[PDB]
Amino acid sequence: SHTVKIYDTCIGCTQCVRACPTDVLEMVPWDGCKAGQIASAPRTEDCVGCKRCETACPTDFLSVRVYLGGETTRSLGLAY
Amino acid sequence: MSLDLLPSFFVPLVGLVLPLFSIIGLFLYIEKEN
Amino acid sequence: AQSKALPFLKAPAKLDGSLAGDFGFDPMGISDQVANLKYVRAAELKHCRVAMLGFLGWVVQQYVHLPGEIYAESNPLKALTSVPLLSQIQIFLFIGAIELATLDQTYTADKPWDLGFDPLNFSKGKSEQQMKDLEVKELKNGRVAMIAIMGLIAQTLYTGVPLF
Amino acid sequence: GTPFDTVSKDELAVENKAMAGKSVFERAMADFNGRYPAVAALGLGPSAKAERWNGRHAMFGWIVLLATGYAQAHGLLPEGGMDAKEWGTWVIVSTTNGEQVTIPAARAAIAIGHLHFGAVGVFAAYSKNSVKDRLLLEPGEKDEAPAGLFPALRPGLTKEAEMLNGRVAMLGLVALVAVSAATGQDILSVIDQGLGGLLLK
Amino acid sequence: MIYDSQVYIALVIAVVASVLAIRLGATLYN
Amino acid sequence: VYKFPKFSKALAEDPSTRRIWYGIATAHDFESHDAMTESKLYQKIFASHFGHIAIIFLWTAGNLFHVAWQGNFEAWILNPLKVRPIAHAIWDPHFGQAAYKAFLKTSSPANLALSGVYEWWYTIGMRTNNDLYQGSFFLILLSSLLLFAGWLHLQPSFRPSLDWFKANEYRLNHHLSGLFGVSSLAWTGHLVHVAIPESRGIHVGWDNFLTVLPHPEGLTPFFSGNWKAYAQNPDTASHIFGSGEGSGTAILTFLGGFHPQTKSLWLTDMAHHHLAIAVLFIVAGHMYRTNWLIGHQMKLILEAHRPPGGRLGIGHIGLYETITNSLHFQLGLALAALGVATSLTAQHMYALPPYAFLASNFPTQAALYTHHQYIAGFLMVGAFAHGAIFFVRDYDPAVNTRNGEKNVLARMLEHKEAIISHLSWVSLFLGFHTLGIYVHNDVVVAFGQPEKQILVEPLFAEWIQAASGKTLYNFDLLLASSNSPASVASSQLWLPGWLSAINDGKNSLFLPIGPGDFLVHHAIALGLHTTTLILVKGALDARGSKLMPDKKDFGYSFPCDGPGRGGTCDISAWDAFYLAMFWMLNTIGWVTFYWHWKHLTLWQGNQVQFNESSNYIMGWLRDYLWLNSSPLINGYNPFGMNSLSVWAWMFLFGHLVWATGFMFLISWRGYWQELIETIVWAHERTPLANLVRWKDKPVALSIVQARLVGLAHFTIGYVLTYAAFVIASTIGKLG
Amino acid sequence: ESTYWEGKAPPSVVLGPFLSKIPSGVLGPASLVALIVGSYCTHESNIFNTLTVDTIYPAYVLGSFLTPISWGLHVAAWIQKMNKA
Ligand code: CLA
Ligand code: CLA
Ligand code: CLA
Ligand code: CLA
Ligand code: CLA
Ligand SMILES: CC(/C=C/C=C(C)/C=C/[C@@]12O[C@]1(C)C[C@@H](O)CC2(C)C)=C\C=C\C=C(C)\C=C\C=C(C)\C=C\[C@@]12O[C@]1(C)C[C@@H](O)CC2(C)C
Ligand SMILES: CC(/C=C/C=C(C)/C=C/[C@@]12O[C@]1(C)C[C@@H](O)CC2(C)C)=C\C=C\C=C(C)\C=C\C=C(C)\C=C\[C@@]12O[C@]1(C)C[C@@H](O)CC2(C)C
Ligand SMILES: CC(/C=C/C=C(C)/C=C/[C@@]12O[C@]1(C)C[C@@H](O)CC2(C)C)=C\C=C\C=C(C)\C=C\C=C(C)\C=C\[C@@]12O[C@]1(C)C[C@@H](O)CC2(C)C
Ligand SMILES: CC1=C(/C=C/C(C)=C/C=C/C(C)=C/C=C/C=C(C)/C=C/C=C(C)/C=C/C2=C(C)CCCC2(C)C)C(C)(C)CCC1
Ligand code: SF4
Repeated sequence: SHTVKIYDTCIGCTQCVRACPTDVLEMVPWDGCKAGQIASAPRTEDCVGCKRCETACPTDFLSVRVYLGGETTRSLGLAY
Repeated sequence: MSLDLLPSFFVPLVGLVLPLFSIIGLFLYIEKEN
Repeated sequence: AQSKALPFLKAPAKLDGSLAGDFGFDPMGISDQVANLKYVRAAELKHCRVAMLGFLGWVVQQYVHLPGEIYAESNPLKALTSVPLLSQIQIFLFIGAIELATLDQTYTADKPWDLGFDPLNFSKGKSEQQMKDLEVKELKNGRVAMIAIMGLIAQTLYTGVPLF
Repeated sequence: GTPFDTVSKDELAVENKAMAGKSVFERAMADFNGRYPAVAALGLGPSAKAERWNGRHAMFGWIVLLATGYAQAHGLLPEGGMDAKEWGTWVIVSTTNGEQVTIPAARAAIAIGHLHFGAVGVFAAYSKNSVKDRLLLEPGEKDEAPAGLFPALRPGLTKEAEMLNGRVAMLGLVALVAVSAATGQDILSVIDQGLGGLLLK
Repeated sequence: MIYDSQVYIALVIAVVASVLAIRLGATLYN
Repeated sequence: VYKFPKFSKALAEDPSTRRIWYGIATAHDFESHDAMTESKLYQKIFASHFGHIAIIFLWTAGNLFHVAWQGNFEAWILNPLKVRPIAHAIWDPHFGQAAYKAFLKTSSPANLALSGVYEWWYTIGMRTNNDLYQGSFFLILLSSLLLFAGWLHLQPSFRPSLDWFKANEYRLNHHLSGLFGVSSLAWTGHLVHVAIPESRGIHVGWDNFLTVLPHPEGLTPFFSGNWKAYAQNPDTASHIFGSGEGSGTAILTFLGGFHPQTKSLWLTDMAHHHLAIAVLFIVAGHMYRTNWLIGHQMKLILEAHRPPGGRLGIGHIGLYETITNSLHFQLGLALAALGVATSLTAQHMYALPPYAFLASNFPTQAALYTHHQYIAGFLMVGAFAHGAIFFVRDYDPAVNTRNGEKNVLARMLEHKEAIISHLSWVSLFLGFHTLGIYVHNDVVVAFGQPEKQILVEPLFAEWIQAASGKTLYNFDLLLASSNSPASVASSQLWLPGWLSAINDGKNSLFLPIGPGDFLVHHAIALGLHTTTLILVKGALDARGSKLMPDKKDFGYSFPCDGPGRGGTCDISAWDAFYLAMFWMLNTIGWVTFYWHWKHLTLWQGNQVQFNESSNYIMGWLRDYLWLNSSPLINGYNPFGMNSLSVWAWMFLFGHLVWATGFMFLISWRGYWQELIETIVWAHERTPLANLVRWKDKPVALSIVQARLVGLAHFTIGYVLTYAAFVIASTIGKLG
Repeated sequence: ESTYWEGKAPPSVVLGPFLSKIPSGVLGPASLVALIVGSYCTHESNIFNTLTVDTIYPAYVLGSFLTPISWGLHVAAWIQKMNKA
């Protein structure tokens, strides 16, 4: 399964979570930004690696980073 | 058996039999489990 | 200082005490690279035994020959080519048969030179000091033979006189 | 060289006390089985199954060599060479000066007979569930126990009798090849000499 | 022209070099 | 599906066919294997080196055996200029009678030998098919030795440690002195003892070598210091090679130039060369410090080399630990040196042929030059790729930095933009203007007015030729003058031989050059600069850029970084190697095209055809490719076939593999995954085939794998088609 | 140790424990003498008299080797002079 990391440059704009096609990211409470929220990656087993999450990231060099790793039938997007 | 019969003895042997046994072994090995 | 053979040098670290025949003779420090002295002692003893047998065969072939004609060559180096390849390949196969089991044995054992060869039981009942003395005798004689067999080969290749 | 160790102390050989005693045959078998599993488990290599099968084949082949000598002596074994126009250029052996020396027809016929026997063997190999004695060892099956230096003296149609005769036939083939190579005559010539003359007569 | 003995023993020596190759191959592990 | 990539558990858990593909392509990347240490890495590399040397020796032994068994070496000895060497016999069941007849040579169909091994072995003193058999036997014995050593050094008590592997001074002392100097000394011994008398008709074999004196005086002059005695009475100008007629007694001489009969370097010249090289390398092998308190510690040498004014930063202080701890830095250095060395071999073995009767073997000359130049390009690209790998995975900025200031290597990443920008400027400059002049010549000649061509005389290169003694350009410079100090100095040592060879129209020594040579050399410079630009850009930008400032965290080879932020195709350092392989192939193609056309015109005699038509592109296309491709394509026609039929088949095969590479390069993934899904559905939903199901899920090749496969097809097709063309064209044009 | 340097001249340890103890007043004149001798030997073996097989003269050859050496001797002389030696 791929690896997804969140960095404290998160501004809690939720654009990553609402762009994930496989429900990998979610918004959790935080105290490091104005919005009081930070993205989390608790379901990386469903991560497919499409990187839509970081295409919607407005922070300078990203706050969500997807590191491709071992492959799985879920991560390979295999309907068969 | 003359020396000129060695090509006809070896070329089929190598170029057909060795592929067959090598394919058998490689397929068996790469299709193994744990 | 600690070398008996070269009373002025200090021997290397691995040359001490046990492994009879240890006279501190390793000026080049070859023992510093080998992990232990087991394999090098096995090789030295194999060379010693082969050289003893070679010197004995050299002299005997100089004086005594088998009844057949193919063994009538007096020069050992000329007999190396005069003797039929069948005899030499049989000798080589016998040596290789002895050598493969000992090949498994040598690289792992604590005493690779101890092949268990004692048909006459010359070591049964001997004390530790007597056994060490026998080992020293064997090593001495083997080193002298090695020097001697190399000298015989050189003098036969350089003058054609196989002896004296 | 001197300021370091060429071989680390953690990588040192340990004497295998598990092979104490264990005459060279047992030691060699154990070393082969431990070093090469999945081919030892199949019965291949220095194994009693392989020895039995090779002994059977050696006896049958002593019979085949006698038959071949008889056929050569008695005017059988067709004459000439194969037809290159009929069987392609793969049967051509050499072209000395404008003539094509082909594979002898006798060699082709003997190869066809050996193909018959080898095909029978291949069928028996891929017929494991219907043959009395299989070629390879089943997973779980254990190799029959080595017979030793001298197998038991049990006359008749016994495992020991077949074992002894197979060993004898294989040794005879080894001796025949050694005599032919050392002296320089044909294999059938050596068999003829070793039968007095009653084969190629 | 080389003889049958010359080619035969070269083939036999080549076999020995083959057994040494698989021993190195198997020692470099599966 | 749980035990093929034993070295990688991540791959072994892949349920798709990608596991098998990646298992092959990651087998030799030992540093990335599971449960990996440095000691195991060096030990495995050591054993692999032993196996590799064994493979090389077995290959040489096979060549020797097949020349001895199925060749015509003995017949070629008696008539080297008319008898064509035979590589090995052919037994192919698919042959028709016509193919058998056409390939028939003496007793069996056989392949002509284009490796030049006949001339090489003849020069070093081989005259019998039993001498070759002895060499094959000895080489198989050496291969057995190396295999045994490789097995032995994986045993527990014989596995070397990291300190032994990283002992730089010991390895350098031994490599230099022992390997180079002592191997040169032994080669001089063989050259003299065997080769020198064998060229003079005296047989020196493994029987009469302890009793046949290489020199009549016999080691007396060497110890006495009268070393001139070994140079007295050299081979005359009427010496027949391999025979005692007109021979001499000297063993070490300066003669220069070529043998008047074989048109190759004097054997006594090469023996003296190897003796001098042996002495020099044995001397140079005592430089570095070992257990006897004298020598050099290269760490101190590197650290002490900082310019005092300060322009290289802190110097080379951190380079010792950088190189020692990285196997990719050393591999890149070795590959670059080997590439330069084999380029040197290619450039010198045609200008200065070292083997008897090799100058008149035109197909083997072309094959050797092309082979060595292609190997050179491969080695250079590999050196740069491993430099990039070192940057990605072995480079440590902390080691190469002392108190903020950066060492000589770390400073290469500071002006990396300057380096890349200037490489780009040079590449654009050369490309723009070389193409401009070529197209100007194309248009001007096409319009029927060739006098308006822009033809620049290569005066700088012709100046060098005159400096070495060529009196063809009327420069009267250094050796073209008999009064210059350069000429008076060697007027008694090697000028008469050298001048007689350089000033000869039948040699390839310093071929006469014109405007076509100028333009093609500028094309070669453009190719070199562009390949260097791609490789250097990939190496320096390997650790990151503006588009990917964390590229080092993704490794040397990864597909991309995604679809956003613009795009991100071919952004990895591996992709820079992949792109530079095309430019290396193009540059080597230009070099080999130039060499082959120049030598085809020289051998055929119509050197005016090259000098006139080489200045414009259509000249190349019409007079090299279209003209010399006629014999090759008519290797088989609807009327018959020739022994060149195999070369035409290889020509078409290379074209096919090239275009399959085009498949794998133009069409990317994603288009092949959906098609594979359709095929999977078809197999799953069809009777009589549902009984058979795959164990690994069939998936499309990965992006990096697809790039590799397309590059492999491109390169294999390129090499095969050009080898077929050059060989068949030379054979069919020059008889 | 610590052959690394950043001042005006390197420490005398870079000359080895044989040249580190030579006074600069010895190395300097020795370097000049070696350079002159090597240049003369080179100009006597060649240039002034053309080389020949019969005329090699190990003195001129060995001599000529003092020219490359001279370079090192005067470099060491400067290093010693700047290090108050
Ligand atoms: C080194 C490689 C190699 C070798 C030696 C051969 C050899 C051969 N090929 Mg072949 N081939 C190869 C690679 C090779 N191929 C590859 C890679 C391809 C794909 C590009 C092809 C594609 C190809 C085609 C398309 C055809 C051949 C054919 C042939 C046969 C030549 C025609 C002839 O006169 O025989 C005549 C053949 C016979 C009289 C009978 C031969 C039948 C087999 C080969 C005999 C094997 C005996 C075997 C030991 C039996 C085992 C026991 C069994 C009874 C249980 C010959 C056996 C032709 C052929 O014969 O087709 C069968 C043919 O049509 N080949
Ligand atoms: C690497 C060297 C090399 C190469 C490329 C070849 C190539 C060839 N040999 Mg050959 N050969 C070699 C060495 C080599 N030989 C040596 C050293 C010997 C002496 C034993 C022979 C003896 C020999 C004979 C007797 C015959 C050939 C034949 C042939 C041709 C058909 C292939 C064949 O039947 O092989 C058979 C080869 C052998 C039985 C000998 C083994 C070859 C070497 C020792 C193994 C090299 C392995 C290599 C390094 C890597 C292996 C990769 C592997 C793991 C996949 C082919 C041109 C045949 C021929 O001429 O047909 C026209 C033929 O009849 N060879
Ligand atoms: C005298 C002792 C000696 C000798 C002969 C060797 C020899 C060798 N060692 Mg070695 N080694 C030694 C001592 C020695 N070593 C010591 C003491 C150590 C420990 C410090 C090592 C540690 C060591 C390692 C760790 C490895 C080796 C390896 C090798 C092999 C290199 C591969 C090869 O075949 O190259 C053959 C090369 C030649 C015959 C010569 C090449 C000729 C060049 C290319 C031409 C250059 C000419 C010119 C300069 C070109 C430029 C033109 C000019 C104008 C600039 C080679 C057999 C490697 C190997 O393969 O292991 C099996 C390896 O991995 N050695
Ligand atoms: C002695 C030289 C040498 C050595 C020791 C290495 C060693 C290494 N290289 Mg390297 N390399 C070299 C030369 C060398 N290379 C050269 C010359 C180039 C330029 C072409 C490269 C380019 C290169 C790249 C781009 C990469 C490496 C990598 C690696 C590492 C892993 C290798 C691997 O996985 O193999 C895998 C082996 C294969 C995939 C087999 C490929 C076989 C090719 C396709 C040829 C086979 C086709 C054949 C010709 C068939 C003929 C067709 C017929 C019809 C005629 C390893 C440390 C990789 C790495 O990760 O390094 C850390 C990596 O990414 N190297
Ligand atoms: C010469 C180069 C070349 C070749 C051979 C092909 C071949 C093919 N392309 Mg194409 N393609 C090419 C260049 C080429 N392409 C380029 C440059 C592009 C870039 C735009 C594409 C883009 C492209 C797309 C987008 C598609 C194809 C498709 C296809 C396939 C059509 C089905 C077919 O005929 O399969 C049969 C195979 C052949 C005709 C190839 C030769 C096979 C020989 C003649 C017969 C078998 C030989 C035998 C098995 C050999 C065995 C021996 C061996 C093991 C040693 C076929 C594999 C389509 C596809 O997926 O297939 C439906 C498809 O959708 N291609
Ligand atoms: C053979 C030998 C010893 C052999 C002993 C054997 C086999 C013992 C075997 C056993 O004990 C075991 C192992 C185990 C027991 O349970 C069983 C037996 C079987 C009992 C020693 C030779 C030892 C041989 C020696 C020391 C030889 C020295 C030779 C010299 C000095 C020669 C010099 C010259 O040859 C030159 C150099 C040049 C010539 O021209 C001039 C001269 C002078 C002739
Ligand atoms: C001699 C022999 C093996 C000898 C092995 C020895 C000494 C091993 C010694 C070691 O193990 C020890 C002791 C200890 C180990 O640590 C070390 C070593 C040294 C390794 C095998 C012969 C083996 C001989 C064999 C297997 C013969 C097989 C013959 C067959 C199958 C018959 C075939 C035919 O019938 C056909 C097929 C058709 C007919 O036309 C033709 C014919 C030929 C008649
Ligand atoms: C067993 C054998 C053949 C057995 C054949 C059988 C079973 C055939 C069975 C059949 O069903 C078939 C298959 C097919 C049916 O249609 C026919 C029958 C008949 C029904 C041959 C052995 C053949 C055995 C031979 C040839 C042995 C040769 C031995 C030699 C030379 C020994 C030499 C030495 O003994 C000395 C001299 C001195 C010692 O110190 C050293 C050595 C070397 C050991
Ligand atoms: C990336 C990288 C890398 C790589 C690199 C490379 C690959 C490089 C290349 C390089 C090269 C490839 C170089 C070349 C060089 C050359 C030279 C430098 C030459 C010189 C020459 C000379 C100097 C000569 C002279 C002369 C003349 C001219 C005349 C005659 C005589 C004389 C000799 C005088 C590495 C790994 C390292 C590291 C990391 C980074
Ligand atoms: S890849 Fe990016 S987008 Fe696709 S799931 Fe994993 S996180 Fe959400």
